[PDB]
Amino acid sequence: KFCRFTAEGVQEIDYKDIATLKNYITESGKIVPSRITGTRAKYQRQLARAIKRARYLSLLPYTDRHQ
Amino acid sequence: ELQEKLIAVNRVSKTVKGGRIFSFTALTVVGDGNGRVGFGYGKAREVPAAIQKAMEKARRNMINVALNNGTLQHPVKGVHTGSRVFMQPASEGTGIIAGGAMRAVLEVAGVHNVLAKAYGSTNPINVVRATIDGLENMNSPEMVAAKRGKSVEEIL
Amino acid sequence: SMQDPIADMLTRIRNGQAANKAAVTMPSSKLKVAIANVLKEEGFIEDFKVEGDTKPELELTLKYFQGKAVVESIQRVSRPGLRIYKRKDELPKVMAGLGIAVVSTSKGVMTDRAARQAGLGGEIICYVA
Amino acid sequence: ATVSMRDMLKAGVHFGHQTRYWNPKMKPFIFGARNKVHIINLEKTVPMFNEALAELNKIASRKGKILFVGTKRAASEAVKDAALSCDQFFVNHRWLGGMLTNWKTVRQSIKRLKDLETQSQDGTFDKLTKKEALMRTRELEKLENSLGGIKDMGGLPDALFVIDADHEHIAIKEANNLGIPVFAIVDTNSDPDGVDFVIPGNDDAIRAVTLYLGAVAATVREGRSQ
Amino acid sequence: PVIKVRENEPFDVALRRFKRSCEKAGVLAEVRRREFYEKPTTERKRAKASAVKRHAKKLARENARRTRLY
Amino acid sequence: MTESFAQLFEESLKEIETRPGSIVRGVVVAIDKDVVLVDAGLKSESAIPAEQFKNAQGELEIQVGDEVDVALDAVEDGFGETLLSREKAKRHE
Amino acid sequence: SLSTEATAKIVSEFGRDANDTGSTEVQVALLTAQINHLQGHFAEHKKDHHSRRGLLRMVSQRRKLLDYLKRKDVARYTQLIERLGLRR
RNA sequence: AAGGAGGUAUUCAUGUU
RNA sequence: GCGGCCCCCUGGACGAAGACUGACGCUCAGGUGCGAAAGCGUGGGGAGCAAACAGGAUUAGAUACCCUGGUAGUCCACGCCGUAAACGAUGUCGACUUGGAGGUUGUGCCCUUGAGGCGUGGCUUCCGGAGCUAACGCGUUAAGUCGACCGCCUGGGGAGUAC
Ligand SMILES: [Mg+2]
Ligand SMILES: [Mg+2]
Ligand SMILES: [Mg+2]
Ligand SMILES: [Mg+2]
Ligand SMILES: [Mg+2]
Ligand SMILES: [Mg+2]
Ligand SMILES: [Mg+2]
Ligand SMILES: [Mg+2]
Ligand SMILES: [Mg+2]
Ligand SMILES: [Mg+2]
Ligand SMILES: [Mg+2]
Ligand SMILES: [Mg+2]
Repeated sequence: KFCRFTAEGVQEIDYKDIATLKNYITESGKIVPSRITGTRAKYQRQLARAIKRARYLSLLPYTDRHQ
Repeated sequence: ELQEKLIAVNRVSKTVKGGRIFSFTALTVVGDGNGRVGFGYGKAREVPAAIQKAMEKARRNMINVALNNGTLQHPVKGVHTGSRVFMQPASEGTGIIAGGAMRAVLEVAGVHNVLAKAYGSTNPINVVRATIDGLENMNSPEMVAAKRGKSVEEIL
Repeated sequence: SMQDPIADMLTRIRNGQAANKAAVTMPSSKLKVAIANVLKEEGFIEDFKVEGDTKPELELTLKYFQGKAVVESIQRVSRPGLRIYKRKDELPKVMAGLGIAVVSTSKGVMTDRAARQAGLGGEIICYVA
Repeated sequence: ATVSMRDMLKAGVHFGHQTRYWNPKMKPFIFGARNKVHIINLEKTVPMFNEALAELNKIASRKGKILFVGTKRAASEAVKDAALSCDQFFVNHRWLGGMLTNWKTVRQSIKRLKDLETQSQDGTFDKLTKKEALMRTRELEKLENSLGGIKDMGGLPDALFVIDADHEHIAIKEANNLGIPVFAIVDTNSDPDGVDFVIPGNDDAIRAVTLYLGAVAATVREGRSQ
Repeated sequence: PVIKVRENEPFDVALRRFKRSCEKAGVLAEVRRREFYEKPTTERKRAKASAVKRHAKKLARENARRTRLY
Repeated sequence: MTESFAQLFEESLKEIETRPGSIVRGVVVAIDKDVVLVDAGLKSESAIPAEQFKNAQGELEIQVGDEVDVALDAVEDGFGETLLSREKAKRHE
Repeated sequence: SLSTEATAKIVSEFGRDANDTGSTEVQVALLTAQINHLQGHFAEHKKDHHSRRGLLRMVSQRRKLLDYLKRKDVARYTQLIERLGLRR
């Protein structure tokens, strides 16, 4: 599966990059499991935080149906 | 020349679909009265068949004990499952002052003088195993000196 | 906390013999070296040495005769929680004399046999068989 | 007769199993690890092999029966050829639990095989129906695969040469029970406790087993020449 | 799971896509889990039991490849 | 004098290369119906399925002594048997 | 906790060079500063039992250090508990 | 709901979709 | 026991290299503090859920299970309470004794050739060897081998009850 953050040296995932985060949410808008994406556990936690911060700022939708 | 002794015969049961199947177990000890002793445990549907199986099994799987003039070399301790067994060399004339199973095994192994005392479960099967284990884990001055690289007089 | 370095040294010997190690090592002290010398002269260990200037390490090379370890049992007798002293008449006989009782007399640490001949009592460090 | 490091190394005796399967008791004979595979220290193999050869020679000179035990697919035919060509006995199919410790019952089966075999030569399997000539023939085939190498042994052997101490643990244990020394080629994943003459080395390559067997067969042959 | 009807796509084909989309979002499993309250102890017990048996079956399988059944 | 196993193995190791993914010369030791036993100088003689050699023409184009080339999978694989493969070497070149 | 600059000042005051951080006087002084600081926190946060457990460790450690110092050199101990304004 | 296949499961360009 | 995100105040753990103090340690009766849920007091708040309760069914009966409601309570603030299968049914501290597969969090090195290779720490799950275990098991995170100190046990019921 191979983590795409360990191989890029990324320190913090960043919630302002709405291209990487879109790859890590599903169509409904929920966060995809690390078991599927092959992300490491450390970057998974960072990634989940970034997605939640983006949702608050309405860069990402919470769900597919409130819009 | 091997003296033999049956210590215990005990009826067990299996409780098959039709009812209870009773069979017999025999505990025996054989020894040459000069430092070799073995025990045998045999099961069968009849008492003679059981004792026979036990005697044959006991004649095999015998071991050798380093006996000192009909007495022990030094105080020994034997332990098997829930049976502890203390044995001590005594002076000629005392006799074999031992318990129930220990009496048979010591008599047949050629110990004529000993002070023995069983601590713990006095189940004959485990008692026999513990006393034989104690007699086997007992060393003489010759082997102790050889192990330590000394002479017997050096060890005294 | 470590509160009985003598028992620790006996424990290392016991565990090393049970695990068939060639030699065991421990931090050194003069009491440990004295006990080690008695063991070596009684033939329970093959050799000992001390290496190190500021933090000496005492190394003992263990002995096996027929595959089996030479020291059959070794137990601390006097311990910090309960000290044992014996008068010259009351010295023990480990294994009817076939073992040694390391006794720390006023003339140094020696075996029970040596102290009994020298007419001394003292503290009983350990039993060795 | 005599082997050397180059011959052992050409046949692949130094190779062992992979590290995660080893036996800590087998550590002394381990040289190193290369690409997650243990390497067997031939400096230990050579003197041990020569010492085992000397003991095997002494037994052969005293007219001791040698039982060649090897049952893996990589050493079945190898062990059969070595024991035929050294005038000794072998087992190269599934070892029967109790071959040695239950020799009395196993011996009755030996007698059955001999009678069945002589009957086949005589022609007894003609009077009976065709089915009774295939059943008995099938019985003879099975008895040959199992006890065809020890039908003439006639007693408990004096030594076992087991190719795989791991695979043939039952045979080694019966030997230890009875009193029979064991000479065993022991890999890195095996237990050398029940073996009396350990010979570290790869036991899965056909080249290596042929190496060991040729040397052992020559030693026994020369010891019986005497 | 919001499925838009594609061009020329028959109804059966679109319906299969929609059913699989819902099964991928796991809606029905979620609803069945929220029908009734379960104590946190019950939830933890069930989670731990599934892990234990899943691990045991993986280990059992990975050892079944070792031996032959005939 | 003896070239101790250290130096001897130090030569051998660079003489036969054990990389999980490198093709090596392999001599067929035995032809069999559905399997082919090759030896590359390793822990064991691999049993390759024969259909990599009974070619698309249905011809067992090789026999004993043919220095074929095969892909090394593992010098030991679970059961002490080196794993080789011919169509892998085929596909690489 | 205690800032980098605050620790540096205290080490200079109570240690006999900038590199003397392990002295009993310096350790007691650092512990005392942090203990005094946390009083305001626990005045506003009476329900912070977890942080208060950390504080009790500090108080306990200061007593052990002062006991050692009193038994080891009484004059330094009197001088220290006078500067730091500590009873007993 | 029933069966089959693959795994302890994915790398499998993106794009298209 | 702790689960959205953000801020403020704050506790502990670990790693790297180095400097400093110089036995300052371990355990701990009594004592002190923390301590699920239910409950209690005072005042809030009350969507959902829900003892008690009310009704409807089921049943030979049904003071239950099932259904429709529904109060205290569950939430907050401040005080009580001090207890649980508060369990790893395994007291704390230290030392020693074969291995394997993982997780998680640091760090060093090598060619990072591209998620690689090679080491070294902390915590953690599962197998397991010797040894221990009535046995089950346990096993370097012991229930092996040892030492320090504290807590407890002495047939079952009466009874964790009476006074
Ligand atoms: Mg009793
Ligand atoms: Mg108390
Ligand atoms: Mg409450
Ligand atoms: Mg209230
Ligand atoms: Mg109220
Ligand atoms: Mg209701
Ligand atoms: Mg209680
Ligand atoms: Mg709990
Ligand atoms: Mg629990
Ligand atoms: Mg309790
Ligand atoms: Mg286990
Ligand atoms: Mg009461």
